[PDB]
Amino acid sequence: MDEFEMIKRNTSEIISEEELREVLKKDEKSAQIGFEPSGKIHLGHYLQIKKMIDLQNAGFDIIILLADLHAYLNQKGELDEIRKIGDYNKKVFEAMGLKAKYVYGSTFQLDKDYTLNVYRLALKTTLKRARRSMELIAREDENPKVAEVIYPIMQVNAIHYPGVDVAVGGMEQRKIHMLARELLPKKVVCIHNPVLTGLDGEGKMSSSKGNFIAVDDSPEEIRAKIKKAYCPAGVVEGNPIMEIAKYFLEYPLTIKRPEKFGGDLTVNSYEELESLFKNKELHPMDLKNAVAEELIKILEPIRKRL
Amino acid sequence: MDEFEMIKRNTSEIISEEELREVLKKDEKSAQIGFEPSGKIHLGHYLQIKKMIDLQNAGFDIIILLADLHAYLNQKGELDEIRKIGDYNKKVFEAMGLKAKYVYGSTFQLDKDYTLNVYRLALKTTLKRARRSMELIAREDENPKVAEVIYPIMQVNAIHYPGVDVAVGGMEQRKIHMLARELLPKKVVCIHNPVLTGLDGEGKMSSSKGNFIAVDDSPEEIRAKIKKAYCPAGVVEGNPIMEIAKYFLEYPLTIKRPEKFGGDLTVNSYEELESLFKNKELHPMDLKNAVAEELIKILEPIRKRL
Ligand SMILES: [K+]
Repeated sequence: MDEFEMIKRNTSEIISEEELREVLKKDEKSAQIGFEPSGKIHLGHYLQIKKMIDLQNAGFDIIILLADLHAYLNQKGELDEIRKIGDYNKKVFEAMGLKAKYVYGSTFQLDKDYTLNVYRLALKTTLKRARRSMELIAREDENPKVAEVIYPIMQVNAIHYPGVDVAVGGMEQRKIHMLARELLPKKVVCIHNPVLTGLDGEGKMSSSKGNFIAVDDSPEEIRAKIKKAYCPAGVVEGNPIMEIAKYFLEYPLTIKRPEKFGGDLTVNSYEELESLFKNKELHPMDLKNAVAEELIKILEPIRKRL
Repeated sequence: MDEFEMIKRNTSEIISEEELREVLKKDEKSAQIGFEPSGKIHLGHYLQIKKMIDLQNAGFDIIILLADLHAYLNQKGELDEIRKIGDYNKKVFEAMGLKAKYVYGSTFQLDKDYTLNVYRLALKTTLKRARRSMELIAREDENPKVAEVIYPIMQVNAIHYPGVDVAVGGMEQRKIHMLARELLPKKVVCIHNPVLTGLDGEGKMSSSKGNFIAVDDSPEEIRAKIKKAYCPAGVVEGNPIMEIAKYFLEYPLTIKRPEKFGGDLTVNSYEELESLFKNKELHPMDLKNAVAEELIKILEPIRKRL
């Protein structure tokens, strides 16, 4: 209960909890998040779309900004082709239960007045504050190009443009997001989501790699990908399987196993589960077994309506 | 005649003379130079609106580009405001005897397509290669802004846009130009010009703060300005007066002179005068005089034509 808490839940931070308190009181409020069209939609996207839904059920008008432009320039399909990848992402998000408005930056991000403000913003954005923004995202070409410093003021003006009250994004975007706070006349509330550690235990669950779990993958694809997944003893920090637990599973969870090698349990909460894994009583295999079967029932409704 | 040698005249360099030649062969050849609307139009502009004329006389269809947008951005005027300023310059350049095509950057540099290529280009411009470009133009900025490194590519696509065969301009522009040459399908021929020094020897005569002889200056003002001008005997390098001698006076000119101070002289080459001034024969005073009077005769045609 408490719209505040529901939005707050599982977030990594809310730039000004105070400002959100106020936004909520408004009878008309908007929140926007951006997604570049992805071939496969993984738990990483789902984690966030899930958060968008939160704001959805709280009076917020959701806007899912589709970054097809970046794909255009960055040598990838043609816009028409991208539209097709992106309109699939819509079918998925709708599957997740996201009643939002979808836009393609490729319809406003080049228009006259937009470019103008962008340039305008460029006058008040230090080469440094900009670079450090993009620092969180990717590592930084051998020899960096001008486009890299432009990206952040592009994303900035994309928050300004709609005039929304809230911006959602993973923690990679806090720098850019903070630039927006300091540069736009309208300070926007930012809700950042934790990043999701890939299966092999490296970076994010980027589909630009192969350590992800698609919201559509078959019950087999899941069981497989999980049994391989990185998941040490006692260690919870960095543990992919443990995140999947903290952010997607419903409780009270009841994990099984022969009273010979353990004993069936019932972790009414996650902290509860975490503490076990820390105390060692819950072997990595039992966890995977539990998460797998569970994760499967959860992502089930989505695969279905697809 | 050899128009190549005509144009070659008073040019700090012609990036690819051979290419220039290949150009002169064509029937349809065009070139453009760029100017930011200015209140006072001093000899600075003159040195080049002249060269521009040489190329129009070789056949090159002239194109002037009043970068009213840059001017806008730098919190100067308000487009339509600036507009009238540039349109005044248009008149001054016309009162200088230049047939040409006049265009405002604000009318294209903000178009989807144009902006689109700026970004494509942004992926091809290293952060430094971009910075080292502006450095020759206007020093550096304590806390550089993305605007700085965006301008160069903003100028590159400015050569591309019309598809000019040659890009005229000052030497501060050399490094910007190379870029346009290294990043565009064709390799425009760049005829860079000397950079006229201010009457105090501190730099370029800048309409933007001080030292300069504005074309419409009255004989009397010209005399008062040329007199105060830094011009040390024997010193030719740096001396603005001498530059004015070199780039504007027709030879042979008869430097009027006190019978008892050496007596009237008649130089048939700038080299004589140089030789003279260097050897301390032509004292600065007699020099400043022969020059001021001579300028007043050349500018009058333009001055009164207004
Ligand atoms: K509360």
